[PDB]
Amino acid sequence: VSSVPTKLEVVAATPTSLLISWDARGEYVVYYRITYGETGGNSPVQEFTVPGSSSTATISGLSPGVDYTITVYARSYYWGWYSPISINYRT
Amino acid sequence: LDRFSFSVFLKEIRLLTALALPMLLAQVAQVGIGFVDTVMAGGAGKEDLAAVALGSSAFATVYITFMGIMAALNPMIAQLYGAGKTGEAGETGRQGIWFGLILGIFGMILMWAAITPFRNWLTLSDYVEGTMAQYMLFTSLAMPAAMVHRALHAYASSLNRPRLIMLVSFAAFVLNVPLNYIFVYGKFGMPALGGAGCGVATMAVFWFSALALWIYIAKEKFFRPFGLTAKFGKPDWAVFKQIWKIGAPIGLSYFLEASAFSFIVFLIAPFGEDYVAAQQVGISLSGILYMIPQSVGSAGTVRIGFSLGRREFSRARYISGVSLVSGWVLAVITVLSLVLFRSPLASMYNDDPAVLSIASTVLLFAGLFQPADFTQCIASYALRGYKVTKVPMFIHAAAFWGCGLLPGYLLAYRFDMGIYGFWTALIASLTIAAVALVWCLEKYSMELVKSHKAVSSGL
Ligand SMILES: [Cs+]
Repeated sequence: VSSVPTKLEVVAATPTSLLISWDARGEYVVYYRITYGETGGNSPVQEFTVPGSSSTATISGLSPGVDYTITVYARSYYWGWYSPISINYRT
Repeated sequence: LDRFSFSVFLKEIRLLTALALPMLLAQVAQVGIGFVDTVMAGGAGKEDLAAVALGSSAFATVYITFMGIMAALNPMIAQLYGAGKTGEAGETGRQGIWFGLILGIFGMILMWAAITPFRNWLTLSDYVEGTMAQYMLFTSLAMPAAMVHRALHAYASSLNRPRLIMLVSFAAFVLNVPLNYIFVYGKFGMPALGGAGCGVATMAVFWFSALALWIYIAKEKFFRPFGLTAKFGKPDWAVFKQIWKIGAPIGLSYFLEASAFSFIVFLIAPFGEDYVAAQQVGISLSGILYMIPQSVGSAGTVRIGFSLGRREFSRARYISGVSLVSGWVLAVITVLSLVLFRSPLASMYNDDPAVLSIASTVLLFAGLFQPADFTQCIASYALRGYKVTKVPMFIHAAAFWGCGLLPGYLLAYRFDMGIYGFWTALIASLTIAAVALVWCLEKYSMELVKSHKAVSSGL
């Protein structure tokens, strides 16, 4: 019964790849999943995944300048998910 | 091509409450050291051929020029105050305090090579020489620039809520002044060498405010990782090689006002002798309370670099205005009492004796350059001072001197009372920074869009 990993920031890319520098005030039980898609609808979503207060992470940003959208995922108390949050700003 | 300096004004919301008032007590402790200074200019007057500064404002050559490098960390350590470890901000705060003694032993070794003013090509106050008890201020005071670099590395780790240097560098001066005269001639004391020994005495208190550092791993959690300050990790270990190009660009750009020392001191001795050398009871009143000015931003230059790690992207660079313009309030509302007032009968015969019977063709640049620069490098103390951007900020300055080459031979070739007339394209050299820079402070607080890549969050 709650809301998201509730900060948003991507400072720079390495405009192949990209940094994703977001909230993590401790964890909870602790866990993060992080979506991995464009906003294209095609090129399936994939998955990165992290631990501690570690959504403060970074991508394999394979493909070029194209619009990319990606979310991260609380995990806590119930081995399930305590809410997600995304922005979408690319290369 | 009307404004390629984009969305100018806006550095405003309700910022009336940007309170970097303890970033002025970063330079009210700097009146505190700027001011032993003369109490041995006029302390070594006991000795009359103690004109003694004869090195001391041509030693503060490889002080303030290596200084730049060192006061070039203020980012490094403010910026990682939105990280966590003052001890990897301090493994730097050491690796530099290595520097702050490594370059400090060049301060201390290049000073050696120094001492051959036994040389000539033009007029007095730049060649002559029979009696030099300067010989030794050149060393009893040029041996310090080692312990004097760590003793600036010091406030380059005042960047995070203390001005416990205003604490020490005030009890510093006062311990020096007593001690200053002990050598000029003194007590039990080594009581002899005085024309030099004001300087052995001053440099005495460097070494003492070098451990006004040591004495402040004291009131809270550490900044002491002075384990072996060594380096190697590649061909040459950075966090060191890193300070490098926050270094070269700083000093070599403190090497504007370093030729503004072979400009302002190469226009007194054409046939212009008299009140053209009293263009310095003037321009040392630039220095004087240009410092507390200027250096609000070389004190502010924290609350900007500090607040880039503390991930507030232009919640700093649009306080890089609200402090740009706040002593800029007094940048102009006391360029008022600058072109206004003069050396009256409050000026007896102190820092460079010449008070009763000369001209005011001296307050004629107390406006020229005065507020149209005041701030225009308190820009850089938030450019550099914020970012990388001294890289060629450097070449900020390759103009404010090369733009001011010909407003050199532009008093000597003049239309009127052109005393302030080589302060021509050197007050116009010197407000093509009202552009060049605060040009990159809106390429630049417009990189804290590009950088701030998500605009806010949820609840
Ligand atoms: Cs200056």
